[PDB]
Amino acid sequence: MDIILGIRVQDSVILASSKAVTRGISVLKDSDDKTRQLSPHTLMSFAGEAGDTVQFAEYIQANIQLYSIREDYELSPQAVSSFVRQELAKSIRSRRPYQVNVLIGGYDKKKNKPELYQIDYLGTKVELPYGAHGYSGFYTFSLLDHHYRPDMTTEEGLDLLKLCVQELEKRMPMDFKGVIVKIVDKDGIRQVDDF
Amino acid sequence: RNNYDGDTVTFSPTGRLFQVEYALEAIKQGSVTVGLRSNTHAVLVALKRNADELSSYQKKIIKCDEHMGLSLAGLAPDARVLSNYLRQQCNYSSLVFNRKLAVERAGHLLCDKAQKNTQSYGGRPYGVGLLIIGYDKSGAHLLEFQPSGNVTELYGTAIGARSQGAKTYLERTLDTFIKIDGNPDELIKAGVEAISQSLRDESLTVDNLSIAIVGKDTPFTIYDGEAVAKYI
Amino acid sequence: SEYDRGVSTFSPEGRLFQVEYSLEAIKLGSTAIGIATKEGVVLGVEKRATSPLLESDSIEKIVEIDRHIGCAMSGLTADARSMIEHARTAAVTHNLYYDEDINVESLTQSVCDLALRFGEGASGEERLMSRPFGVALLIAGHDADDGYQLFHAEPSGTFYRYNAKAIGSGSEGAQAELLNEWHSSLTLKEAELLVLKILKQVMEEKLDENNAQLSCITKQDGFKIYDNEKTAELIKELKEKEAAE
Amino acid sequence: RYDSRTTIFSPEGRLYQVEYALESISHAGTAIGIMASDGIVLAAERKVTSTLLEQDTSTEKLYKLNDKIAVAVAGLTADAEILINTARIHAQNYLKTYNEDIPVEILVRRLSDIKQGYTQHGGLRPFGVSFIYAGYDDRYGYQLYTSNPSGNYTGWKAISVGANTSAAQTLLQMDYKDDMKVDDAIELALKTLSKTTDSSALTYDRLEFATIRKGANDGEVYQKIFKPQEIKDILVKTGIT
Amino acid sequence: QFNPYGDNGGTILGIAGEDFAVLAGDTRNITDYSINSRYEPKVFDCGDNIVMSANGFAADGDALVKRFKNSVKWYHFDHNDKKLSINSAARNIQHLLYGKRFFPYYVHTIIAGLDEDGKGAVYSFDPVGSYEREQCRAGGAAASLIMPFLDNQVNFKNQYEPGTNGKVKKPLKYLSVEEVIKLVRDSFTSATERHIQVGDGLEILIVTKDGVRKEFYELKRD
Amino acid sequence: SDPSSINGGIVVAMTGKDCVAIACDLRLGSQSLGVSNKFEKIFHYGHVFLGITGLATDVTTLNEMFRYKTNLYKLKEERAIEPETFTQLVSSSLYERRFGPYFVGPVVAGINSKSGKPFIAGFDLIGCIDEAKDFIVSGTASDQLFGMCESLYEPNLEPEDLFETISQALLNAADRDALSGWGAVVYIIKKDEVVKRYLKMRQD
Amino acid sequence: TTTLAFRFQGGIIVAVDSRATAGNWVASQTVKKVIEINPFLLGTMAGGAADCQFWETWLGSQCRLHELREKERISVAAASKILSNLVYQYKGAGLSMGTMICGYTRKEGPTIYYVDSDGTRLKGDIFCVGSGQTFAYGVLDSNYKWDLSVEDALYLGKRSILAAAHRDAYSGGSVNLYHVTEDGWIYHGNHDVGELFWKVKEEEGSFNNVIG
Repeated sequence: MDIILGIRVQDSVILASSKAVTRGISVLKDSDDKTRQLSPHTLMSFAGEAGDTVQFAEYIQANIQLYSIREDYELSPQAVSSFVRQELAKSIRSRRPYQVNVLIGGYDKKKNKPELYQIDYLGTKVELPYGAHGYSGFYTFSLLDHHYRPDMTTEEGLDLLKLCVQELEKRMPMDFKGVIVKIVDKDGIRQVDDF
Repeated sequence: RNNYDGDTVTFSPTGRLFQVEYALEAIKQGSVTVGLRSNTHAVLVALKRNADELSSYQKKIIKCDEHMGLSLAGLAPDARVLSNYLRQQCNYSSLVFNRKLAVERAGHLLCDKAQKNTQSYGGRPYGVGLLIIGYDKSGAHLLEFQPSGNVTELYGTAIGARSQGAKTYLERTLDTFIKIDGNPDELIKAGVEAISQSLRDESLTVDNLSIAIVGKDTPFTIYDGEAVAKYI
Repeated sequence: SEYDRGVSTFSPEGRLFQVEYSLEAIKLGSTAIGIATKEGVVLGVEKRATSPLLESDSIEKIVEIDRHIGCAMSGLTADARSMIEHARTAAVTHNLYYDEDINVESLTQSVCDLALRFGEGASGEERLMSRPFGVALLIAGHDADDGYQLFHAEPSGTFYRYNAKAIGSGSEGAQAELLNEWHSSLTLKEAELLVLKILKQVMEEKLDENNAQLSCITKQDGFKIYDNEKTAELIKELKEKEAAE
Repeated sequence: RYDSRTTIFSPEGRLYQVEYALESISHAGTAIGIMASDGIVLAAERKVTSTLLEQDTSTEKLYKLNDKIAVAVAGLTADAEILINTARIHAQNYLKTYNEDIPVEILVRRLSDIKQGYTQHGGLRPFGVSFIYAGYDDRYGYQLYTSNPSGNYTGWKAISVGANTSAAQTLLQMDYKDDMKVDDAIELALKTLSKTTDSSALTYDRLEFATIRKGANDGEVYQKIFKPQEIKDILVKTGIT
Repeated sequence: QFNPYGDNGGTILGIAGEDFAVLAGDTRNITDYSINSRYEPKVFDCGDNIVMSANGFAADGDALVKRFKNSVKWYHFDHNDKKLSINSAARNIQHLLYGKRFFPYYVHTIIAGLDEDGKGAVYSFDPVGSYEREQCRAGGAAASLIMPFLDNQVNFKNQYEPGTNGKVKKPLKYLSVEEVIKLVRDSFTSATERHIQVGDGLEILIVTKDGVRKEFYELKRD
Repeated sequence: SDPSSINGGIVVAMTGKDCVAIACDLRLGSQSLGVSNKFEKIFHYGHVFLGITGLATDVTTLNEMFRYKTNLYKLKEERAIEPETFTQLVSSSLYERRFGPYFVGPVVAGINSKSGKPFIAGFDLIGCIDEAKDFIVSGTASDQLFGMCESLYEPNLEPEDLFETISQALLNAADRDALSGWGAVVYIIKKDEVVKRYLKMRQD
Repeated sequence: TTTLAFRFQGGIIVAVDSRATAGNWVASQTVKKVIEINPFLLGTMAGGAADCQFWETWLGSQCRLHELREKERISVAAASKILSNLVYQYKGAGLSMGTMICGYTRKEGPTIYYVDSDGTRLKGDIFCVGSGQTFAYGVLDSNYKWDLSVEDALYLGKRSILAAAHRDAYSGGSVNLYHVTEDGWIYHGNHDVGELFWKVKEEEGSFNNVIG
């Protein structure tokens, strides 16, 4: 329960996140927002431990917004991804944890390349253009990379992602109630419907 | 010199401080109260002040406990910090030891608290006198607390403006009120006579009288209006 | 000398001169009048205008401290900001603890307890606020156990209850006039036109509503701050009444 | 007088204390940073000298705070040491936190808040120091600023502080060529340094110099404090030696 | 190791009258299968129409009772001799208990007493905070016993009227001081015979608008 | 066992004769899941190379940590940090936390410039001086490597000889370990020249 | 406990039980399980009895303090989010929270937020919270209509309490109805589950296990 997906195409980063949230044996709603925009061109999808996702998401969103606003020009996806990772790395050595895994998919304007990073719940920043966490990455490390053509476009990546989702429902006893797919590009961030 | 008119941490050539001396001044500009006591009762009679005739007059009696109470003459700001402190101690004695705090014992705690501010260079030193009554195991007692911290057990005393005539009422009639016991009525009347003389170029009115009484048979009660137009 | 420098130095009166000076701050401030009746308490204020650009109807000088408590003020707004934020917390905290209205008298005690801080520390009072408060408030409300009560919270001493009290620049002439014109036979409506009658006399400007603001404490109504139209109407009734007599 | 604590104000609505820190600069050495599109030069002048003074194997008014940003000093040197160490610590926090080098605008901005903080809070001195910041960030390229002893910053393409700022400034803005070059920065600086200084023959053991370049050994920035014999080469071109 | 918590038993019963209020309790205190006391009740006088019994553990109660009493005193001081009414007293108590949801207590407090409406009210508490307004609440060990009986005869609930065969219910009937007294006498007696933590005596304080009255009824020593 | 055992990964450094090699695998895994096939475990502050094994967080976090301290050292003294002096530092810094100790097994290697002598040193959770002039191996396949490196080591070797020895070592030992492998990279510090030679090996 | 709530066009219907259970005994059969936060906001009491009561009135202190400070009516969103911050601090202290903050304002439409003690703020339209929240969902989801009348919306929440009460082991008592309009909660009276069950059995033709 709780999956986050990521693909880097050669002009966009496409993050997907489940609409489902389960506390107890109860699905609380079939529409739940589980992805937040850190700034208007960098998006964090997030999943992880019970109610830590909510506290941590708003905490991280607020800091990136402060630094974007402070500098008076939005920070690179490279600056953003170390910072989030470093909060987590302090927390597991502190007396209170947060164990929230996240993906940063930004469009870097600084050097003009899309950038997908994989940030662990542990608090490990590594760059990967097919990253994924929890139980998703057990199925989509292999699915993305089998079909993966070394150059990619927004069109190509979306059909391959939809397919990925279609496997997950089938081989997990889970329900994600579809996934919302928000596309990160040089024109900002937008919602586009998918399976 | 009067280089000492600023320092409260530095002795004046007389061996005093001027600050402690000025604090006695504050009492003089302060509002009159007359104390007196007997073995089985103690009474505080105090003058309420007003600035005009649309004022509904200043409380000069603060109930500290249901068996102890105080009155003031001098700085009302300083009177507040010490009233807070004083209730905190009487409640402490009823909490831990199921005990009434003796009049005399309370007074020794207040003493350290005056002289702390004398020792320090921080916050105001005190400038109000408190006339304290209580009734404990050792019957009614009357202390005169000074802003120095000197606590003096008397049969009658007075502080505030024009308080030298209250001492003259009390000296003459010192023995009259030792002999009266068990009559709250008599002891109340004696303070009222007392504070007419104290005052000059004033007269008493009904709502200028606030009489506070505790004894061995009388609970701590404050009389106002029709309960003090019987002794004017 | 060494008397006006220091909060721990008394003078030959046995007083601080820190405390003295803060009275004169209130007299600097604009005129504010409160008049108690048994129908509700009426809180009127003065504002000033020296510019046609000054919006004086878009900032406050009568403020709500609870849901039946209002206050008028005079003096610096800096000293007032600390005082009213404080006084907001006291009423709010009361509803938490008991689930009952705050009484009028006890709200007064709390405001004068802040007032006490003039320095840095003391035994039995930590002081963190390092000057005199150059603001007073008229504190008006309703408890049920008395009635309507009107108090003056003094920054320099303890609190004095009044039945009608004026503060500010024009406080002096207002006080004489209230003795000869406050009475227990005077209804809610009369209370409004009384405040405006005194208000103009010590104003150095014409009686108009862009320099005025009335309010009432009616428990039935909750604390109501008035509209501009109601006040404008009443300036007109005041002048027609006095035109004829 | 107003002199007792910094918690007071003079009738100009400033403080006399700020004026006293100002004056501290104009009894120290002279300092000049000239920016060009092709590199920024930092230069300082020594305010003590002897022949039994070690100054040929050392510098004292030139510190690199990270390998992309350098500073020059004018003011008392006793004041300087504390705040250099703090700027450098702030840089390595930036490096640790964000995985990249600090912008010029922040690093200076922080330092400026800290100076003002000692004015703002307590009876503690203002620190009478003017630092010339010459930096690189890949957001506004080369950036030249200086920091006031009052604690504010203003951007630049050339600036002089130190002793005889006014005299120096008129001379710098006269000979400023609009594209500019790092080689012309280096050339201009020696000429301007000479006339303010009270020696008629400026010399390399009397010189501190650093030139910053990314225009040769591109794709990376290399900052070089010059060695004494190199300083001698550039002096020979300006015809001083 | 240590555990700081334990029991001492007792059983209490508050009922709100229409012009009266009662609060009652057994004189037995216990530790394991001994009897600590045969003549100590836990209904205590606090004044201003407040009788309070914190029945559970004796240690938890004996602390709260004093601290509450002290809070009543600081009402008079701050608020210049105004009554802290019974309803308002209830929010206070809840907040003290919440004070010690960080060191937890093990008492069912009931206060009982007279309102400003001339009609009684029973407010009954959780040992960690919250309260609700009740008509009948039994607290204490033998709480389970005393409630099926209280519902039947003080709210007339799970009862019906003949001749309609449960298609009319038995309505509320005006409760009287004599009616609850008799009820209280047999309720605590039934308790004696079928529970073993209640025994020896009965101490009932009665709250009216004309003072506090004591009425004592002895119980069996079984 | 420890967290260092769950994540794994190997860094092995070795000495020849006026040279060092320090090499690593490209596997980062977080338990059973393989995470990156390309995360290099070699980092450097001047000429001193720091490998890091253990849990994935402490690989990134300690790197930031030791960077911070070598940068203040470099600027103030105007020289490069030395491997002889960095060994002192690693052991105290990790020891600072003992009640929250970092779960890693570093390897330090570099060549001193104040004599040209080759230095390698080994550490554990809170680090100790472990001196070698032979090899220091670390990780979840360290017990395999300790013997593999001893077996192939012949004392006193060329810069070109040392490549061969560390490559054959890594090649089989990483492969025959669960939690290790998935590519490798070899840094041969010849003296002050560093050549980087990627090992073609299978994906583990 | 079964508490439930759902938005409709004409406002929000909040239907609750009254049954309090402690052990296999019944603690009370009268306890209002709606805390009235202020005259526009209702919260609910499920989870810990103590927690929900104190923090929601405390919540009421923040609501009152906000109106006094800025003289603007609080947002539904402002209150929930603040209870999200507050419960997280006291996380790890045995705290509980199972409250739905509901209100309908002129600047936000009807809105309901779920707050959980784990720091969770969850957006929805239909929520149910308690032990017996599950039973509350089954009936209510399937007969849910946004376009629905007040008299009928009321009927729907009532019936959600009646079926949930019946088949759960910790619920019943009485059915307390509150409808939040733009002018706040309006009480709609107290309906005992006991009698009520029988009239509804006939009307619908449901609950086919008992004949009285």
